[PDB]
This record gives sequence, C-alpha cells and structure tokens, in this order.
Amino acid sequence: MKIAILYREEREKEGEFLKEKISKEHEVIEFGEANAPGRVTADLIVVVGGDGTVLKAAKKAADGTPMVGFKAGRLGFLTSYTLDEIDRFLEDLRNWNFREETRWFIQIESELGNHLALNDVTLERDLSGKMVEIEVEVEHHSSMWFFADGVVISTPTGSTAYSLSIGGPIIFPECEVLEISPIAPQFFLTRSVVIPSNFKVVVESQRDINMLVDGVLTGKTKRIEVKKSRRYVRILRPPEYDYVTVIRDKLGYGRR
Amino acid sequence: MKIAILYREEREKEGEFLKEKISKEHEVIEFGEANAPGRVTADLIVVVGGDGTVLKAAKKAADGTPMVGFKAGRLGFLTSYTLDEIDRFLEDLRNWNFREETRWFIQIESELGNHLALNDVTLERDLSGKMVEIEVEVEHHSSMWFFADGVVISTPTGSTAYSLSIGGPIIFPECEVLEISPIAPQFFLTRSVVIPSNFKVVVESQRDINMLVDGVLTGKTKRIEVKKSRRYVRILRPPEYDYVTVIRDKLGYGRR
Repeated sequence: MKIAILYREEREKEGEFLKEKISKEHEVIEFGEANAPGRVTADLIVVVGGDGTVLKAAKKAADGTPMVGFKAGRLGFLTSYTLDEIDRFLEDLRNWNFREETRWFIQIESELGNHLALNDVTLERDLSGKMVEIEVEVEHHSSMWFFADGVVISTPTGSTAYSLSIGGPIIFPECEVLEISPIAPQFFLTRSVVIPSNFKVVVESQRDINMLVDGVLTGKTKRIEVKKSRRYVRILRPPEYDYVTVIRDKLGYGRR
Repeated sequence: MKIAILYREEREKEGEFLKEKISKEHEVIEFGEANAPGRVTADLIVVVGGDGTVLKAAKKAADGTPMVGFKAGRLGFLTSYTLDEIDRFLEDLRNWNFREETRWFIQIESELGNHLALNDVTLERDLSGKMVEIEVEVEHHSSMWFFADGVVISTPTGSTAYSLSIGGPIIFPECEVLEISPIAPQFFLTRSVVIPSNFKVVVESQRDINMLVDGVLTGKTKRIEVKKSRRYVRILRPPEYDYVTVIRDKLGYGRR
C-alpha cells in the first residue's frame, strides 16, 4: 500500500518514527511538512500533528484521499490515534478496519477570489472599528439583519471551534447543516441559526470588514457567498472511535 | 452663565445651531471639538453628539464642572436632551431645574502609563491571534483563570456597552460595583463576575495583547491594575429623565 506522511513543524522526528514503523508493511511515497505547498496523492495520508495540521493536510490532499491523524500537539476532533496505539493502527490498516467520516468543505466567493474552508469563515470589524450592519440572506429568503462585530459561518466540523466560544450549538459531524453565528450583536441576538447544507448564504456588510478563512486573515470585503463544496476530506477512524468521548474530554461538555 | 460647547467631529452644524440659541440668553466662552486637548472650565459644559462624545468631554471637564449632553436622534445613557429639546433645556437652565448625577471613573495603570475610563477597559487578542491565558486576581483573593479572546473590565456606566454585547448583566449606574467579563472563553465560562467598587483588580495575560480604553485603542500590554478613581464627572438631567425608558428604547430590553 502507498502512503504519504505529513508532519507539523517541530514534530519531524516523530514523523520519522512513524515512517519506519509503517515501512515494514507499506511503501511510504512521500514524507514532508504539512506546510510545504503541493498536491499529495497516495492511497492514504498519515498526518502527525493536530486539527490545525490535519486542516493544512486536507487542503493538500488529492480529492478523495483518506487521511489519518496521530495526536502530536493535543487532543482534537480530527486525530484518530495516539502514538502508543501505532500497532493498533497497523492492525486496523492491515484489514482496512475503519469507520470513514466525510468532512466537506465550504466554498467562499468574494472580491478576494475563491476560498475553501473546512471549519468556518468569519467577517469581523477592526479592533478600532465601530460595530457594523450585517445582512444575512439565506437561499431565496428575505434577510436577517444584525448590528454586530461580525458573523461566523460554520461547518459541523468547525461548530466546536470559535462558534462554540460565542454560544453556538455542538453539532455532530454527520449533520447536513451550516451554522450562522453573529459576533457580539446588539438586541441580545446571540443565537445561532442552523440551515440545511444545500442552502447557500450571502453575507453583506455596510462597510468593508476583515475576512478570516479557517482563522487566517485574508483581506477586507463588503460581501461573500458561501456554500457547501463537493470537495471533502475523508477521515479514517478506529472502529471504537467515539466523538462523544472527545466532547467530554476536550470541550468539557457533559462530564459526570 | 458662562458656557462651553463641545461637539463631535462631524456635528459642527448641530453645535452651531445649539450655539446661536444658547447665546441669546447666555455666554459661549468656548466652542470646539470634544476630542481636542485641554482642560475646560466653565459654569456648564454643553456637549453635542452621543455617549462617545460625552465620554471624551468628561475627561476634559475640570473636576466640578457640571455637564449636559445633546444627542442627534434617539436618547442615550450619557445625554440628557435631544436636539429639538433646546426649548425645555434653556427653560431648565434658567430655573436650574435639574437632577444632579455623579459617575466615577476607573483608574488603569500598566506598562503604557495611567489611563482614565468612564466605561471600561478591554484586553483583547489581535484578529489574527490565538486565544490567550488570562489571570484575573481580585483585590485579596486567589486567581480566576480563563483561556479566551480577552476580558472587559467595566463600570456600571460601561455595563451597557461592550460588556452587554458579550453576555454581561445590565448594571444600574448607582451600583457600587465593578464588572469583569471574559470575551469568548472556552469551557462555557460566559458569565460575568461582579465585585464591590472598592476592590482593585489585576489582570495578567500570557502575552502582550491589545488594550482598549473607553473603546479607544491604546497599545499592547501584558498586565493591568484597575481600581475606582476619586475623579468623577457630574451630569445634569431634567427631572423627567428616566434611565429605564432608555434601556427599553435603546437597548431593546424589556419592551411591552
């Protein structure tokens, strides 16, 4: 089997450990930094790092290419195995014994071009800026209006990241929905809106504000159009994998 | 009476028509921007603009000098009359028909010097930055810790501005309290802490983050000490002024 391995900056030596273990049963076709630009094609990509790293690897992957993350940094939702479980991984792999999750991107269109996000996209005022009138227009519906700092549009994957910090729901990654969350609105409108993932969303602001795509500044705009992409990443999970163990351990939600 | 007039940047025109009207019975001894530098002494300061303007004007008023704000529009917490109400005001002025109100400032010491605020002080990460560890140490106690975008420390006056956008309570302006609100913390700690106005608060962040004073950005700091100042502004109100009408009208809270 043909495997690429991608690792986070200071985890190279970890990557090397994994490479040698995996080399006993499979051909490792590529080994490099999740940073380096370039398309990666393999029957499978191993990522050493965290959700951040997996995110960057997901954008490098040939559309289709299953991936697997080894927790190197901390606990996240996009990592499947710890390093002490490497032999378990080799055993699951042997028989291809995994649950496969599909995580789909969103596509963002604006004057800045076309962006892709696995978590979310954010429009927000400058720190020195006054609040802004923001118009949210779902599908063919009339508009919702907010006077706010900004708005975050999230995928199920991204529901547990920034959107959760401002009051959004925990969305299970299988849900077929998008999530819209005003940032610090007036008139106490601190509730998110959940729409079907087949609806598109136009966001307009009264003046240009900052756009962040998966948390990276990218420029200022008055207008974006967001929808579900057909691009998606595939995440391999061990059969026991339990997302709800992660909601407890990492988010601190629902502990006994 | 010897009267100074201060207007917001754009409102030179409302200032001018307030200025001609006031001069028919009184003497305008000073006429200029509320953002311009210098202490202002008079029998009365008339301020045209909004809460933002009064806020900047309160900093210029000689300890003592009573103030009265005029708003272009809908009534605000720090203004007392609308720009059509010059009739009633000059009436009240002539008869000194006023409710006298006093609001203290807070004192912020840090790396950057010593600041005054009538509303609040905010520590907050860059748009591009990760979340930060924040330590809050009230007066004598042990510390409260958050992983967050930042924290807002507010007076009763400032409770209705940025703190309320992010979950804080509405605090009536006569309460002898300070309010501490974290901005978007993890583990769902979106609740403010209310402490007596005679307690100091120290805030420490894992790295330098932005400091805003009364919504004006002031630079980067890692440590602040906040306490109640002895300084205060006095604000003249017509006897019919009701703060709760404003909570309903401007905030949107509690309409029938």
